[PDB]
Amino acid sequence: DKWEMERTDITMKHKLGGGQYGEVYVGVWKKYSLTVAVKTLKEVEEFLKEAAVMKEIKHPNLVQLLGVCTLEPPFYIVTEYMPYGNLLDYLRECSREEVTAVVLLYMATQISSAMEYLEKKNFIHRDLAARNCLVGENHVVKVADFGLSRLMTGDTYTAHAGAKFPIKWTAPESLAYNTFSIKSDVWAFGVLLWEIATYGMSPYPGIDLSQVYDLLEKGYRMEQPEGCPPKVYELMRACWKWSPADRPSFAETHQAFETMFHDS
Ligand SMILES: Cc1nc(Nc2ncc(C(=O)Nc3c(C)cccc3Cl)s2)cc(N2CCN(CCO)CC2)n1
Ligand SMILES: [Zn+2]
Repeated sequence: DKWEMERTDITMKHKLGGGQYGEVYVGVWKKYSLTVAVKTLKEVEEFLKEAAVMKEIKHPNLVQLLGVCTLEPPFYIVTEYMPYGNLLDYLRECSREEVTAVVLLYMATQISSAMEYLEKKNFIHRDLAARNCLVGENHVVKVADFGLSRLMTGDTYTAHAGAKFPIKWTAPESLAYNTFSIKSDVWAFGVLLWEIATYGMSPYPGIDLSQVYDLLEKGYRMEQPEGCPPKVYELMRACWKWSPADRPSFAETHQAFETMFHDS
């Protein structure tokens, strides 16, 4: 676009995460001594859809695009580099004396502020999870993995038939009828919050995948994690209302966390 770069501006240092689809590297942009992350693929417009969505989004809590290389293979997307990796591994491995309750709360305020931004732009993410969040210094958390993100035309996006999703993060109307909406991102946010409050447990632990929809339909929701405040649990419960209209908006979610945050 106007976001092209010459391949030779960047030195690929080491690999961070390979794919069945494609791989991820850390590199240096010589011309500024800046560390960047570089995503790539081989044997286009899918990989590119992610590029196109990140062009349009500019919020301090969404991993920022720095450029692209998309006239010749290998094709590159380049972004700022998050030094402490994905949020899930960060939670599982941190010092709990260093990440307190108040840090966990801060992390959630950041995420709700990125989604507040994206809801107003009418983008859906479609893969909210703690594995798809990235961490930086000072406990900056940034939302990432935008490869299923889409600008919606109205209020619902329907994915193709035959399309399979991570069950424990996906809203029931999405599992039943394949319908995504901002409200289905709300649900996954809920599930993300519980991953945070538990320092990185797996959702529905010890429940067969095959039973989740049904359990849900008959009323079951995950329980309050140990140490999690009532109001944060009630918020996380509102995210899981069976009816998408009944769930909160990301404005409201953001409002509730900023408020809790300032009151500590
Ligand atoms: C897998 C991984 N990513 C890291 N940082 C990233 N920054 C930006 C990344 C990225 O994916 N951006 C991006 C997005 C969001 C969309 C399209 C295209 C692109 Cl390019 S990935 C750090 C890291 N860690 C290795 C383990 N170490 C543990 C010690 O704490 C520390 C570092 N591992
Ligand atoms: Zn707000």
